[PDB]
Amino acid sequence: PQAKYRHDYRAPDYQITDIDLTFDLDAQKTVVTAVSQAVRHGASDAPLRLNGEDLKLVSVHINDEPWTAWKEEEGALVISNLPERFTLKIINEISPAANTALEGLYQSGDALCTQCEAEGFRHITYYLDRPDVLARFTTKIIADKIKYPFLLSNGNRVAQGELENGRHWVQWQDPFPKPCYLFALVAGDFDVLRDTFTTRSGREVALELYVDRGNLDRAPWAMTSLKNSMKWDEERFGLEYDLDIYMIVAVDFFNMGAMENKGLNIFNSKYVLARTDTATDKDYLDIERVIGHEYFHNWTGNRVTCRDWFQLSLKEGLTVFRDQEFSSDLGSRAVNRINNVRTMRGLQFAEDASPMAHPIRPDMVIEMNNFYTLTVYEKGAEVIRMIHTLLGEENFQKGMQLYFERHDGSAATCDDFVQAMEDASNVDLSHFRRWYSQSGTPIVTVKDDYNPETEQYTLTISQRTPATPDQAEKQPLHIPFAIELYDNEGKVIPLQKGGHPVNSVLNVTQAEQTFVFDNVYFQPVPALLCEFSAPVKLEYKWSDQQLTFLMRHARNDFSRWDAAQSLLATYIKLNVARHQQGQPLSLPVHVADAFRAVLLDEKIDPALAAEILTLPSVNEMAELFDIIDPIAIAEVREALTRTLATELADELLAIYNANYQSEYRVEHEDIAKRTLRNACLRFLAFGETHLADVLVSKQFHEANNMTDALAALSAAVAAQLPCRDALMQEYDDKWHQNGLVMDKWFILQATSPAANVLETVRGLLQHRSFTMSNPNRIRSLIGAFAGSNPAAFHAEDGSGYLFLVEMLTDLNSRNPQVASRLIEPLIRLKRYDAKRQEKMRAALEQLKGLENLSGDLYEKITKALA
Ligand code: NA
Ligand code: NA
Ligand code: NA
Ligand code: NA
Ligand code: NA
Ligand code: NA
Ligand code: NA
Ligand code: NA
Ligand code: NA
Ligand code: NA
Ligand code: NA
Ligand code: NA
Ligand code: NA
Ligand code: NA
Ligand code: NA
Ligand SMILES: [Zn+2]
Repeated sequence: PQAKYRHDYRAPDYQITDIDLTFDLDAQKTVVTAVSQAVRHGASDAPLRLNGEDLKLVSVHINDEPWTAWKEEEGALVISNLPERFTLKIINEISPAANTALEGLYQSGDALCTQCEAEGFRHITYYLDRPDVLARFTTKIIADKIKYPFLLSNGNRVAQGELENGRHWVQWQDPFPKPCYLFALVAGDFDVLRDTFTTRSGREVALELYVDRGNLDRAPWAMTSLKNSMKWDEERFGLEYDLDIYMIVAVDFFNMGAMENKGLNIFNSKYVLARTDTATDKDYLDIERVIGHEYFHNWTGNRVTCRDWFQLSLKEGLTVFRDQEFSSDLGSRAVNRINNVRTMRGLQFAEDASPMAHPIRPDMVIEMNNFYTLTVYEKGAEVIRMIHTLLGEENFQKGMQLYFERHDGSAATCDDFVQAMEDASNVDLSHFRRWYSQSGTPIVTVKDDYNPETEQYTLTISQRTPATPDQAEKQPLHIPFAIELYDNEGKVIPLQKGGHPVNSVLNVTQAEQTFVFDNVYFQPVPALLCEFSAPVKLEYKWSDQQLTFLMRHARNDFSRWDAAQSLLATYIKLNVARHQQGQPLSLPVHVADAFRAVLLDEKIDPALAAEILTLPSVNEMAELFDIIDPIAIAEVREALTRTLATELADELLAIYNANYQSEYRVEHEDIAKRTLRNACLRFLAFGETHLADVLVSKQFHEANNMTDALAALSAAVAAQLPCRDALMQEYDDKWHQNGLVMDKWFILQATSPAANVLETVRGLLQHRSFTMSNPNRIRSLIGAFAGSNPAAFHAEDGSGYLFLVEMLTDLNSRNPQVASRLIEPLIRLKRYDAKRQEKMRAALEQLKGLENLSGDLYEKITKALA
């Protein structure tokens, strides 16, 4: 399988302007008729090269003439000797029931549905399956009326009819030209939640949520969030919906989270279905996020699309930015920012230090489905946020306006977006563009000097990015470096120099530079990289007292949290080294006291307190180290939890009790209180056994919502409490018929600290609620084990790697996209000790030799074994 390269982009030899599709739908054999209106733009002698995968070609006509000048080749139909303008008619067959990869047209339970992004439409017919070919679609669907009473495609219904033998048909038209990755089709029997939204200018939009029969009780929150999304996009970005109907279909079998197909979004059920006894607060807020995200794509992705797939972050970074801004505006901005930073530093930084490292705009791709990444998405969004930091809101919105004015109705590039922002704002982004081309995480080193004779404070700031396996050359970036300086009372020191104010966003553009601030009348405590102003590692020699001071005084809630993270990092590192020497946890009394103070501070937002009291995950901990010791990390996380639980026992119980809420509401103040209460419960679970068991068991049994029930259950597992097995059985017996709810339980089993976790996980391959055919179940049991229990995955006997190999041997053939997600923990081998590397390498070599190795896995394995 051959790499493709961004620098090889060339405009297509042929365009398609209009396509009329007919589907004679059947699970075993679907017949597709595609009539495309084509226009030659290249040389007269160039053939039309269509993409196609696993299609049974029935016929090829050009202007209704059966065509002889064609040939099928690997992945392609190559059609020669064409006129400059013509009608192409292709008839082909496909088999949805055989489609275990869930790409193209496939079966989800009894429904038929599609996934076309990135390159799935070529599994449906022979086409120009590239996103700079935009065509007006019309779609006729013919099927059995009893099995498929709802026949859905993009746009509006233009025709309908009934046929002999129990078949019927519906034809759809979408006026907006689209790339084929935005085509969708759905056929099935659903319950439908129907509502309306009226846009600011008065356009009435029919809203329709399709869910499996019996799931209407779980639909209203996703509908609410849809309307919230539409209102917010009007208020914040001035964007309205552009069609007459907005359809969302929730399907149980889905690889990609959710999908923005124009007017017909298809969602994994996990990001639609919620009710208070099935879904947690985090599920609610994830529904909200993802509903918003797909909606936001209507403009940032659909009305302006991608010229080629190397521009994926043009839509994904921008739309993740939008979903964050939506969440943050409606909910707690500090909690959203904190959690997005946790993702960046724990999960994305790890990718940027891996063999799969790439810039947000990749240069080389073998399988484009491998590049729906933390980098393209989350780092993409940090890059858009840097633009927002550099420009400010008003100028950033001016750039959005210019981007749409220039590019509405077209496929554009990352560079086009940057140019719009630059031209609308007058801010120079020439240097800033390097963020699109350079991979790896920059390291920003800061040293300071206070000169009491001159009352000047000097920051000396250096940057470097280490080489990555994909790029040997690195250069300095344009790093927006936000600061704030605090005097000894906790008040902000005005930034100025030579009599003029200095912006608090420093432009760190060189390998090394100094910034001098005048009229600094007290030695400052600095808050550095405020609100994570650039996606960088920060190296500053903090004293503990500077950090506890920020925890008390910093103006932005994020900075209080970040200071606590910096304070904890020192002691996480200390204690991992101690663990490797067989020594127990050591923690200064003054560090425990800082967290006691957070517990007892009445003035702190409980949302913020909860996050300060949520320890970094094992993934976030790993990124503090060059060589990861996953057992030490897991054991130190536990020991730290236990030490704090002992030292803060009375305070934790008092705050736990103070935040009791008898009514359950999905409201942000209530969510905040519950997150704080359940943060205290995590530590309390690690108190004296008798107290902890009673407290946890009682919360599980008295809970009136799944947030509280799951928090108790998770604490029974994490602390190995006496009540654990009984509560886990109770949950299984109550919820085994509900896969989304059982996913939470598979995750707890997979992440259990119990010594026999792998045996349990293997046994759960036969569980009544588990199936290898469902990506959510795979993710929740197998994925959670490999990715979220690195201590067990990395068991010294190598048993974790052997288990993953067996699962991957199945999934390579069944569903390569899911396989490729799951291999990620194995490709991190160079971060581990030599003996682990040797076992991981042996595992990778075994997979390398699989018969019919997927391109998806090939790309990752070859990078890892290099
Ligand atoms: Na047409
Ligand atoms: Na072919
Ligand atoms: Na076109
Ligand atoms: Na899109
Ligand atoms: Na807010
Ligand atoms: Na491919
Ligand atoms: Na593929
Ligand atoms: Na410029
Ligand atoms: Na200093
Ligand atoms: Na200092
Ligand atoms: Na430091
Ligand atoms: Na990590
Ligand atoms: Na301990
Ligand atoms: Na099963
Ligand atoms: Na991991
Ligand atoms: Zn997206």
